Amino acid sequence: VVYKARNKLTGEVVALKKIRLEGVPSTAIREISLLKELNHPNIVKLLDVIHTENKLYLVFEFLHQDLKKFMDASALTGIPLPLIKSYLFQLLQGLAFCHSHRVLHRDLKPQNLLINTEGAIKLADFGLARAFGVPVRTYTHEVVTLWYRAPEILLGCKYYSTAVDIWSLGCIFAEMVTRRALFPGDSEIDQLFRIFRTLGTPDEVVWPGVTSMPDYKPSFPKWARQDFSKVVPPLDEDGRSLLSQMLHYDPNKRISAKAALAHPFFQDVTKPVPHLRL
Amino acid sequence: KPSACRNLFGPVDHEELTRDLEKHEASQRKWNFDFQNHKPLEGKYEWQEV
Amino acid sequence: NEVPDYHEDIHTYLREMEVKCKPKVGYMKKQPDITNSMRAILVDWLVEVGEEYKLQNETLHLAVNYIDRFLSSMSVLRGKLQLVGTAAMLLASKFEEIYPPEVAEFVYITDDTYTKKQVLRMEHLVLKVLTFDLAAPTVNQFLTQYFLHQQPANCKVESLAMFLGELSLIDADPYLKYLPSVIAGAAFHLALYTVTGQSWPESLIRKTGYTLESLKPCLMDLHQTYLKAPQHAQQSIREKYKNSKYHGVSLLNPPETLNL
Repeated sequence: VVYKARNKLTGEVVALKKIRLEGVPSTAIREISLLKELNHPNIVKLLDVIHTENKLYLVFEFLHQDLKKFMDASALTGIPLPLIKSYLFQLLQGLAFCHSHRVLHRDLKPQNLLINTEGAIKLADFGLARAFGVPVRTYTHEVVTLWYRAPEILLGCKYYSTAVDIWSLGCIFAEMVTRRALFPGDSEIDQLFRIFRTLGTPDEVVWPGVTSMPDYKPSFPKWARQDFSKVVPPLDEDGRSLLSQMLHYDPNKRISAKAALAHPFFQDVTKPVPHLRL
Repeated sequence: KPSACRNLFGPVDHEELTRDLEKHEASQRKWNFDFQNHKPLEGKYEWQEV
Repeated sequence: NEVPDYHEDIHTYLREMEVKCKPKVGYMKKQPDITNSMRAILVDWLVEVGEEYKLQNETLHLAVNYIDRFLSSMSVLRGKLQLVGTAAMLLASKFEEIYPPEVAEFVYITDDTYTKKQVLRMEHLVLKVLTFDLAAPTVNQFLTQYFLHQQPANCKVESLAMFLGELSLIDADPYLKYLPSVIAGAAFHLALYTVTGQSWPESLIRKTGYTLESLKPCLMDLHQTYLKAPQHAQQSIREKYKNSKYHGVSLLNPPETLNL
């Protein structure tokens, strides 16, 4: 982002992104072609694309800042539950739309979620996204920023799909409640062990097939599963229920975004403005 | 050497081909911004930089 | 690899988009120089390129979609047709592949007909003409969904259906007349029938709304294409599907008649 501008006649604000030109980067190819198909109130809107001989311009709707900066600004102040609930509800709507349109985001992290002064939150940065097929093929391995990376990716699964984004969203949910990353690993194996120490080391009962995964090792320490009331202490019964379903080990049992929209946690959801000035 | 390595419809005039491709304002009017030069233009969009 | 929660949404969406991403049926009549026969030569070469660089079948299908849409809008002299095809394969690779080949490899595989800069300029031009709308539905995307309706899974049927779907890419007349979902339907039924004697399942009538009656025109064409395949001027797909990887399905005898 190198330029922004408010429209006089409307008051609407836009942002200008630039890409200098192996030709057009595959990340740009995917980001642009997929964003053109993803018009939703909780997905950052691509307004226009301008090609020049050595530069590619993208015009986006403008949003004030990202969730990471917001949480850091609120590092010592609780983010009110209604706002956490509203943000999660909106993120699930944006993600369900992506999945229903055969797009995996594959880099959901607070830095890639943009917020405004009206209480909206939107998915951004689709540079790492991909259009998937049904059923899925093997795609790029080791995707997703480490702290938000699902265990099936860490264990080298031949196949992954929509569940990987739900895992990341579960991590972000927890992080909004504490302002601290749920699984802050220092390496792939440390990441895996942080997950295991929290959710228990998975076995064939909890996750059929897990012991046959390419990067599973029988030497893995066997940690016991702890209660979610200890994982995210301030979270209420409904919140813990939802979080536990987003962090299910087995990707086939992990809750979908559209199913999550009907969870009792959202029974009293509203759309409050942020508790801090942006 | 591999069988896939082949020309289909003969040699081309590179100068002419490059010319025809080098050939390839309406957006500049829409956004009041000069993209080729990376410069804002006076207009209904007020281009505050970063 | 299944995504049961979104299968129906995605199918419905692809059915919407295949109408929007469809090339113009009669475009070849508006081209001053190139013809369906030249297009066939081009697509057959792209099959070989895909084999040489071990690219996905989906990548090939996407490239053909990009080419047909490009030629629906832009006139191209025969000497530039391979450049169009090369840029389309480059773009489809960037979109679809984990490891897209470098531009230098695409230049090389044309036997150095064009330069790197020319290929990159053509990439730019294709993107402009297609207005960056690259996420097109393909026959392949419908086939893989239809395969989930097998009772039970048969890898020979799947390979033969893919083979038949690929054959359709070669011949703009008649296949530009049909939507990818329809070609996929005809290919699946014809493959299923050839190998097992079974027909288009009721579960796919429920999913797609297509019946053997609605698939009939495309099926009649595809059956003829299948029957005449060993005599076709373009043979790269047949050669590709002799591979044990595809269970040698191109060697199977087509049924003399269908049972519609």
